[PDB]
Amino acid sequence: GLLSRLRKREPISIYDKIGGHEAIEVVVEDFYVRVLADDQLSAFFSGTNMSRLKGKQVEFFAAALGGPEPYTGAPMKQVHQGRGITMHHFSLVAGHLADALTAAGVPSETITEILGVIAPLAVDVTSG
Ligand code: HEC
Ligand SMILES: [C-]#N
Ligand SMILES: [K+]
Ligand SMILES: [Xe]
Ligand SMILES: [Xe]
Ligand SMILES: [Xe]
Ligand SMILES: [Xe]
Repeated sequence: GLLSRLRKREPISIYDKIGGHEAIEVVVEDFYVRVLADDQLSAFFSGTNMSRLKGKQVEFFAAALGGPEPYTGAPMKQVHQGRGITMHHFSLVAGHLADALTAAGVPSETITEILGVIAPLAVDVTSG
């Protein structure tokens, strides 16, 4: 709880400052409308239950951004290993994320802050 967290004098999480759970659901719908609309990335999600993924991804980003909700998915290295995902691909994905965040009116300093929280994860997402 935001209020309870501030009662304990803990610093505001990225999760809170952008609107917690529901802000993230909304971004994630847009995000995937943008990823699935992109011809360089579409194919990747050909054999995928998107509803299941969106659910899993709301959990991951929420978790990653400071939320109290649990990730109930597979590890990042494993799911992405062998899918031929390159940095070129990682970055385009990181683009739609940002556009989606921007479109949700999230300030750019905070978008840039989320990107720098996700970026490291590339090591686990790409091949090289
Ligand atoms: C364009 C390729 C691509 C990029 C870039 C990528 N992923 Fe994914 N990822 C996939 C695909 C495809 C799946 C679904 C595979 C399946 O259907 O089982 C997936 C699955 C996932 C899942 C759910 C895993 C599960 O347990 O089902 C999460 C969470 C996730 N990715 C997060 C991320 C995060 C966080 C990043 C960036 C830091 C990222 N992905 C970058 C292609 C990508
Ligand atoms: C991203 N899945
Ligand atoms: K895999
Ligand atoms: Xe997000
Ligand atoms: Xe996302
Ligand atoms: Xe992402
Ligand atoms: Xe980044």
